[PDB]
Amino acid sequence: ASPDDNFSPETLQFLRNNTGLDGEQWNNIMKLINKPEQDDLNWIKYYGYCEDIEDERGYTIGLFGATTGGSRDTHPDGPDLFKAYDAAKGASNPSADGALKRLGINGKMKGSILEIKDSEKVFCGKIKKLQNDAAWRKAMWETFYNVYIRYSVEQARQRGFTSAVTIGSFVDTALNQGATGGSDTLQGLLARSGSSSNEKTFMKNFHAKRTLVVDTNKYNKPPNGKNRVKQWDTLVDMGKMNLKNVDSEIAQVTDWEMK
Repeated sequence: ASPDDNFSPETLQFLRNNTGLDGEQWNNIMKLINKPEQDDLNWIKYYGYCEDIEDERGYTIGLFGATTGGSRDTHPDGPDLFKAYDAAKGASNPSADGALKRLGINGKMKGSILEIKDSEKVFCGKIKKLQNDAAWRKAMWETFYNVYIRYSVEQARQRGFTSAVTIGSFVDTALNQGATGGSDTLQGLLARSGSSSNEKTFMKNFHAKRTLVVDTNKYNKPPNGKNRVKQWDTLVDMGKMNLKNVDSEIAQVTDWEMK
């Protein structure tokens, strides 16, 4: 195992200081999130994930579904990811354009979208190469943090909850259904989850409310949604809230067929 190698030295310091969780805990969280997202526990392979999913959002890249932008995604997070990479590489005036230049990618920021001129073969080929680039891993995590993790950690701390299971479950919810906005988002679900000060009770309630909307086709293909939340709820029932020394348990709860 040795979860630490799945990150980078600087990334672990960042995650520990801002989320209070360590390498093993984040590694376990990622296994649980990657199962319903890519049906693959080997999540580090997705640092270099790049693909045009023909959904009019440009290219989908990385671990958390960031896109480069398209007619149907005019507020993508991809530009932020690239700017973060430029920053991680030391740019004093970091920018998505600076990042593309460093990478030798023929593309530019057009408005709030990234306009890529290279073919998918060329573009994604370059992204694939970044899988073990420490700066790319750092940029990936910083962006994942700004888009979904920060808010999830804030919601947990507001309620006096700091467990790995709670944070991981909130993050899975935000990533899959959105952080804020409608009743189906992390924000919306929390508003309907009660006010129990007992972490286990609260999470059992939260998971029950999430199960009602998780299988709506737009979020997951049934019964994948029900199964993804079941993973977290099971850990709560087993009392494995700290997500440390749970390799066999994780192997057991992710043992389910997608679709």
